Amino acid sequence: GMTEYKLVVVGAGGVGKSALTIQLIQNHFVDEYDPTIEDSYRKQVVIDGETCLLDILDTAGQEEYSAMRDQYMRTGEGFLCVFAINNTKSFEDIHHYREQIKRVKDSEDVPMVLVGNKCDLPSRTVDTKQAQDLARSYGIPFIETSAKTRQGVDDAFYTLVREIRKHKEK
Ligand SMILES: Nc1nc2c(ncn2[C@@H]2O[C@H](COP(=O)(O)OP(=O)(O)O)[C@@H](O)[C@H]2O)c(=O)[nH]1
Ligand SMILES: [Mg+2]
Repeated sequence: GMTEYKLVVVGAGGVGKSALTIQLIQNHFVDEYDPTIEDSYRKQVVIDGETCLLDILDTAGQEEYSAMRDQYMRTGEGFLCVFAINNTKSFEDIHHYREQIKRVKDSEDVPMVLVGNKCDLPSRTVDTKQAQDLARSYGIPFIETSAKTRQGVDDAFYTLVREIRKHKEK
């Protein structure tokens, strides 16, 4: 039968992890969602003719115990690494997320997609070239998104599934 995949959405507080996840799951933009809530959601989709069940963890940062962070990174099969295009610190944080996930999984080959969110807002500080160069250095896709307009949202999640499939079918 069909397969379930564990996706994990990571990134600095305020980049739009919850807004992106809720758009995919519930098809609306949520303006105020408590930044300290971490929850998971299921969604069945068909990608490349094959039916999937996505189990998506919307992370929120520090855990009661760091061992719990390590556990969700170990069971996670692919990671949406989200920054906001108007927040340079959130982009620099991607370096740390890439390192930490590889470190916890003790692996050099971890499915990931780099997501630059909030493209509909003014005063961008992270240029597309910067992000394209970084994703290229990791060997992963880069997608620009807006949780408000839905630009790129489905693309980002479905591309991550394709990356998971490529890793498993190696
Ligand atoms: N304009 C705009 N605002 C966004 C976008 N994504 C998130 N936000 C806003 O950014 C703030 C933080 O988003 P949230 O989903 O809570 O970020 P999280 O802490 O990563 O889960 C909220 O006020 C959201 O409405 C976007 O693509 N465009
Ligand atoms: Mg959140």
